[PDB]
Amino acid sequence: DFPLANLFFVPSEDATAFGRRLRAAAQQAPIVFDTAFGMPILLRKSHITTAYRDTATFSTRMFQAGILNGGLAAMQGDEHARMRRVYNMFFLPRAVSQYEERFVRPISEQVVDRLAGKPRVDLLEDFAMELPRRVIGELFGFPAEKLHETDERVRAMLRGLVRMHDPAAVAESQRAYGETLGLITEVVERESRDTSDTLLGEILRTLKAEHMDTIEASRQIVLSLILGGYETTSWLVANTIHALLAHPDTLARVRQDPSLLPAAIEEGMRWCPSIFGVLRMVERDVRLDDQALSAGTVVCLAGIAGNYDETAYPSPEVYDIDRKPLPAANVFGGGAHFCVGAPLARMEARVGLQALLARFPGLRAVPEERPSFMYGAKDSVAHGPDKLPVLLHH
Ligand code: HEM
Ligand SMILES: CC(=O)[C@H]1CC[C@H]2[C@@H]3CCC4=CC(=O)CC[C@]4(C)[C@H]3CC[C@]12C
Repeated sequence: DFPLANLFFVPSEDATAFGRRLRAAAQQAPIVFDTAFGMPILLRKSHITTAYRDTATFSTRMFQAGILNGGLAAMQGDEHARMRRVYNMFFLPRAVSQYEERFVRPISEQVVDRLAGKPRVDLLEDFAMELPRRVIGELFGFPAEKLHETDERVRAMLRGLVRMHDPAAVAESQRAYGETLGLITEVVERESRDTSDTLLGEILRTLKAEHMDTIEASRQIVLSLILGGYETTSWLVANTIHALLAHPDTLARVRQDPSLLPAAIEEGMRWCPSIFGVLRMVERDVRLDDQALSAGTVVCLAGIAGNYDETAYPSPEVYDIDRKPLPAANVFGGGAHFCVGAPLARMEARVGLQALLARFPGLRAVPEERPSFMYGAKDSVAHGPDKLPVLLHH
């Protein structure tokens, strides 16, 4: 029914190639069948907006088939709303700013410290991944190093959530989750005791108060903070750094005026998104204009296909932090499932980049070796760089 295409697993040293490829496809067809994901990809903005809104027709029930079953993302309707309110409490604005003061800022300074005394580093492994890892460590009360040991299992878990029709990816996802459950069980057990003094402890306490603290619910809260809070957040920071490093005049301006960091992050999400969109399951035969989707089909909403719509964002290939209005983020999903941790991720990007920019006025990309970009970078489910080598000193 749909044209076939390979939208995602395509390397380039041009960070805009991904955004431009999706926009190009959207001009050819509203829906394409991706040969690597093995599912229809919705590219048309009105179709995506409809899909996000009509949750009875476009559900997240595909997540009942894999490792997210039992967690928030797999829930629908009232069960979802009820668990969502619980999660919501911990990402309210005041809670976020409490995290910023009490640990994101000190951790950021510590991470930057470890970069001192070296002439060159890779800001991907040594910053973008380090900072979110240590934040989750703080929320768990467990050493960041412990999470670092899970990197490969974490990425294996995520790959199967996207390519959920691929038996090898799904099996490795399930197996990786099994190989991480000892860890997850240890963390849950510790912070579920009355002696817990961690944010995770407070969350488990809240689930307990609502009589929702089943083994699976508690494990899924930890799983989401790892998959989202650590791995997925890393790529947002990485892409924001690449955008600044690639545009040294904008980087200098941001260093001179760190109040611009929110605009740098948002434009970065338009210009170099780390995620394409979301998955939904079609619950009933539906037609979207001339396109028909059959009940039971799993689809991807590629909300980022509009990031490079020139009629919406002129000169879309230009990383312009001064755009008015600032682009609406498409990397957090939509509808009732819109990412609940996004406020934490956005704050970490700002607070970490501030600490970095202030400490190294000489910060610049190593002008030799260029980052290579693709969806699937480093075996992730992100579009991001393979490395971000910089020079820190003049
Ligand atoms: C740059 C960082 C992040 C990005 C781009 C991101 C992206 C996403 C996306 C695309 C979804 C699917 C939404 C949908 O189906 O509409 C999602 C959901 C979710 N994420 Fe985030 N994530 C990030 C960080 C985080 C963090 C830090 C946490 C935990 C603190 C988190 C926890 C969750 C949860 C629990 C869901 C399920 C929400 C629901 O179904 O209602 N994520 N995220
Ligand atoms: C529910 C949950 O833990 C969240 C936190 C991290 C999220 C994911 C983050 C990565 C992401 C990229 C996509 O394109 C599909 C949705 C996914 C695969 C998200 C699904 C749900 C996740 C796994």
